[PDB]
Amino acid sequence: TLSAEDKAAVERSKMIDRNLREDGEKAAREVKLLLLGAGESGKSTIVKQMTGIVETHFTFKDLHFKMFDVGAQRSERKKWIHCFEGVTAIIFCVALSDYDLVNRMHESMKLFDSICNNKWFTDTSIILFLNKKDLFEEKIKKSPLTICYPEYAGSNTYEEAAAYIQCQFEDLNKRKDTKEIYTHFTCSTDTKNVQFVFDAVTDVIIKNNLKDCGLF
Amino acid sequence: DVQLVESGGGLVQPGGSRKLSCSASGFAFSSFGMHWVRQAPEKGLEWVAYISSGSGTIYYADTVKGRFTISRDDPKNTLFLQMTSLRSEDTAMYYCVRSIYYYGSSPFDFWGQGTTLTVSSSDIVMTQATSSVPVTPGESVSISCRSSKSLLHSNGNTYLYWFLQRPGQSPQLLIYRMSNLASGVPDRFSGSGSGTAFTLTISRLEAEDVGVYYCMQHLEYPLTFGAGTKLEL
Amino acid sequence: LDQLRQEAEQLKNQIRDARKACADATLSQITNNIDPVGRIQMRTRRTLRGHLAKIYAMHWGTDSRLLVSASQDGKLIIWDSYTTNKVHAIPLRSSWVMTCAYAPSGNYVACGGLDNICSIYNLKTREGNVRVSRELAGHTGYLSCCRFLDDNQIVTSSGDTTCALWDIETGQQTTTFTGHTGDVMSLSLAPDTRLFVSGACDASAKLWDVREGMCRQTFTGHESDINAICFFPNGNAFATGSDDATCRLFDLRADQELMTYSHDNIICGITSVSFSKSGRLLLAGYDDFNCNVWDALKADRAGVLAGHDNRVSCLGVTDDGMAVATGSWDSFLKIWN
Amino acid sequence: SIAQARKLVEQLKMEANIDRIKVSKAAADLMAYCEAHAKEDPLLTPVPASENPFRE
Amino acid sequence: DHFLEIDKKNCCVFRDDFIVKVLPPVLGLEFIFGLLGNGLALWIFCFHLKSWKSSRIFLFNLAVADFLLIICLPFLMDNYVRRWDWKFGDIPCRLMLFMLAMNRQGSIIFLTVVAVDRYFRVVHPHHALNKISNRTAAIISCLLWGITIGLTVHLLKKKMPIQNGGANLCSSFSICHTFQWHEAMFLLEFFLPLGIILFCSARIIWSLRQRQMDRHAKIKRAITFIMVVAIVFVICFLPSVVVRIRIFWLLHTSGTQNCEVYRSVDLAFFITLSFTYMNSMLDPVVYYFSSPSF
Ligand SMILES: Cc1cnc(C(=O)O)c[n+]1O
Repeated sequence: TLSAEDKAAVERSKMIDRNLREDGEKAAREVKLLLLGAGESGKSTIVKQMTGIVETHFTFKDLHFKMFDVGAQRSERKKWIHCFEGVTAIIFCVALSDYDLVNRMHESMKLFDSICNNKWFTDTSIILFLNKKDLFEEKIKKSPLTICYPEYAGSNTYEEAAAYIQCQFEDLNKRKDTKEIYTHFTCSTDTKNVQFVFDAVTDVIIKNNLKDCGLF
Repeated sequence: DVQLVESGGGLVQPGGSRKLSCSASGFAFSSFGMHWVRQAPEKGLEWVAYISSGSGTIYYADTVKGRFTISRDDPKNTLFLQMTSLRSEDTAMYYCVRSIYYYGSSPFDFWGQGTTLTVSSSDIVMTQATSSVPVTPGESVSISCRSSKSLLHSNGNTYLYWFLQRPGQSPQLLIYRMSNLASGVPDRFSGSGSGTAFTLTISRLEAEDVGVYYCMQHLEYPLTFGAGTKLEL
Repeated sequence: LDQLRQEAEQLKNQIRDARKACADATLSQITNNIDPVGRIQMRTRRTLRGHLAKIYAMHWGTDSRLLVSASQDGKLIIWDSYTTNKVHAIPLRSSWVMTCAYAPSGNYVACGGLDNICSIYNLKTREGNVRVSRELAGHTGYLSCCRFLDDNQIVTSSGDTTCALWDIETGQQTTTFTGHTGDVMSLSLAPDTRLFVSGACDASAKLWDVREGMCRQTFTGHESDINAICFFPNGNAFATGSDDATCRLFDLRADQELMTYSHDNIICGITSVSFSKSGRLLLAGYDDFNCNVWDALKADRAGVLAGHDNRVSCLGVTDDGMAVATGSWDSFLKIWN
Repeated sequence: SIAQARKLVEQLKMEANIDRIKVSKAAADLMAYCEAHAKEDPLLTPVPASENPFRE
Repeated sequence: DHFLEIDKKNCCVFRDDFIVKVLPPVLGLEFIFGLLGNGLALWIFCFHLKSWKSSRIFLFNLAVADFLLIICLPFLMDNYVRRWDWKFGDIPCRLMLFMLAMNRQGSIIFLTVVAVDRYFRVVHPHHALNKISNRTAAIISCLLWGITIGLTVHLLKKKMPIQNGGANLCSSFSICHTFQWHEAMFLLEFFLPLGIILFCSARIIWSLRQRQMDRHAKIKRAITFIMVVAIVFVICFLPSVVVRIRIFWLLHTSGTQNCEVYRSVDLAFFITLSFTYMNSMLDPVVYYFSSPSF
């Protein structure tokens, strides 16, 4: 019952739909991480080894990673934080080195508490990057952790302090049934951070595939 | 810079198998349907072949099924038609027309330059009645294109086009769907009418309007052309 | 210092006293013998599909046949509503898009998003393709709304607590309106295109004159951020869509609240608000995956537009008032009639 | 500093300057406009399917 | 005696007053629980589960095949109650015999499919097959259905009165010497999918264990579910196969002589044929329900 021009228009629409489907299937085979931190943190170095939003594409072991760094976006996080629902993982970079009031660690755990216990991010996993280890060593030998954590009561060795910090940062997650937190120390050894990110993303993908089939 | 240049012309003996080529530069060739349209040495135009975007729909004229084959090559931006078993009728000049089809589009927008070809040895009839008429600058004129079957589809749009060919140049689109003024056409031209009764009017005449005016239907695809009304003096 | 604050307090109390004095009766009691519109049965006509991510905005063309939609997929498909056909599919640079605008003439489209850049695409070209005609920059926050004044002007509202009026050709920032204390989340254009109201995240709305810079009137009363604003066809009223499960109707010529549309069974926020051709109905989009048709003259529910599996994010009514198109996070647009 | 306070005060007195009208007049005008264009919106009164652009 | 000469084939059948003693009720419950489980699964799939992906299509096809099988079971029961007496003309006997064979094969096939899917979803997490469009799934699904109808249609082109010798018969499995493609099909459809099932399950478990991610309760549950899937497939299918291979051992070693030495096995063989059918009732328990998700 259609005319000639109508048939040609239907042909054009079908071609457009085919192109859209192919583009979508191509764009579904990639990993999308969301990068977050407080203050200077270590975002620059982290994007180093590996005017609003800033993207960064990189390939490792035949896999395409995109890293959305919100960065310079000073606004209400509540209004646009739901745009990133569904990202594969949240990378969270904090520096153990500062801990010098002028309190930054308190702000870091406050941000972690606000991010981890969010309605949208109730499934997405979090990778935690505690960096600036050398500065932490240089600082610990004159000052203890009592200034930041009075409750703290233990030895000033590096290992105990690092373990205590990791336990407190892993203790703020309430829904410890659906979301897991991975912890690293980067140390800027060359292929030590990207490998950790790949392992965490592989575990997350395995869990997602198991959930989709129906046996997880 | 929209350019469509054809090549492959020249004298051919009967029974020859010459092939014509069209090179297009200046637009997204991959998303345009292409029409091959011939014109006799002195008769009117005559549709020959049509190829769609994506090469999913090929249509041929009445006299050329089995002897002509159209094809396109997108990455090289070329469109070639291979002609086999030539007769004395195919002595004509061939053109190269683009046409993009979507809601609100203007098909048959740009025409090529045409290559000559000499070989030395159901459908909707659209009578244009009058063949010639003498006129003077500064006058209003009208041309009628009474058709056979009413060109009023259920969609509410009439499929009819008005073309103008200047003496020696290639025909250019003037009116599409009997109501919409084509891009670049001056305001003076207009068109109106109803089923089986169409009139194209010109408000004030002056130079550069002398030529031949044609009307074409687009309901189904043995696409026909009018005889051609000559405006001179 | 303090004397200025005290003078401001006196100005505020004078304003509120004058507004209270000008109040004599409520619209609800005025329209007490105005018959109900009855049940409004709505059935889906078309189910335009093809998106692969959450749909964030849409706009109807002037002819009320063509519409444009945006999703986090990264596309700007243009649909012909009558035949469910696609006319164009513009691929975007940054996929974080939360705004669309269709020019009244129909030649251009506009798209904002999280990249702080408002792209303006030209649809009618001799090359048979859509190319980025212009890329307006200058906002320091994410763009929330953009609307076409003419073919050579645009009005944008972003998260930097300011609104802008841009001249497309020069790409400049011809006017800048400021005065809000929070993110501006929606914007509506008056029928005469001389005034426009913007709703901010500080639980307030403001009326700006396009030619001038200051805001003539400020409307308050909401208890949370306003996520949607829509004018009234008469041009002397508008409606808000704040997050505290309440849509309120404000009048220009009295600076006063007129009515609120709330139900004890509704607790979710409002994302979109749009009037009808005449103004009897008011369609609102909630997070309950439903849409409510409030009788705008007496504040009673008149129907439910369920059928979506996720939050309703964009809502539009055709210029001729023949159909209502709702686009949700389910990557689906539906055309009710 | 102090320019913000003076700007706020100036905006407040612009907002105070404008005169208002009675609420009853605005309500009556809105009702009259709403009832005047009653038989013009297919949204409210279900139009017959013969001239409904959307059929299926 | 008990000899028979159907289709020019020296043969032997038995009329034992024991099949009627047990075959009927077992099929009965197999029928009542098969009906309830498969109806519940189809209801959930067609009316509640809206989002459809590749993995759900194979489960739906398995459910529909199981449905098909149980529906026919009742007629068989009757056939039994009348000890070897089929009175539903011929067409129904052929149709039924085919319906039952294809159904069984169809299950085994779609079941093996499911295992492979899981393997490519936990051993090669980033592979492409782990994300195929619902379209592709249908096209594979159909092809499979087709392959099944293909190897099994042969029964259709065969009148099935059989005619017992003294009453009517109806069996697709008759103790005998002219090997029929049939038993090769019956053996292969168990032996090959068994190997694929075992390999996939072992690799899934090993890969989950090696990555040290097998510490969450959900992963351990999933491991138990895989193990129970494999054990159910083994237990509900092995006895028929081993009895068949025992019969074929008897055959051509003992040849075709007095069927008395085949006296006590044949009925037992048809008992183990009952062991197939509860696969149908264990699919909607082990699978959809049993999902940590529905
Ligand atoms: C007698 C009988 C019983 N069941 C089947 C079956 O194929 O399931 C076949 N035959 O022949």
